[PDB]
Amino acid sequence: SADSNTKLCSDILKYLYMDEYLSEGDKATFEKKCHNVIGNIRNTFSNKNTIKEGNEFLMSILHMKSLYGNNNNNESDVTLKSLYLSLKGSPSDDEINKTIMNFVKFNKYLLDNSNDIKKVHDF
Repeated sequence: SADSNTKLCSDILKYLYMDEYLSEGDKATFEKKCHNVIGNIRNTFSNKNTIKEGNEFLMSILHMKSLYGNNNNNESDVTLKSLYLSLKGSPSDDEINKTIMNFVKFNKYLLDNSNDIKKVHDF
């Protein structure tokens, strides 16, 4: 598990792609702390009542990619579905596909300063 703990913290930073924004010491402060957290998060993400903790954390990985991560494209074999199935390893493919599409539309929902102002609601 601790080996898999070292897998994810590399896999998260490979997904974040924040390489110009973090320091070399920041990655050192990163790998120590996410080694502590994820071992708890894998426990809570299993019991399906307590899934809101992992639902925010997997959202928080995606949201840091949009703001600080370089969205210049650079396949790379690491997506949300790499990260989600690693935690969910601790459902059919469609439901996994839907929850990530739920996560993608929520990140677009958070960044609608230009969108929502021009929008006029007429349902």
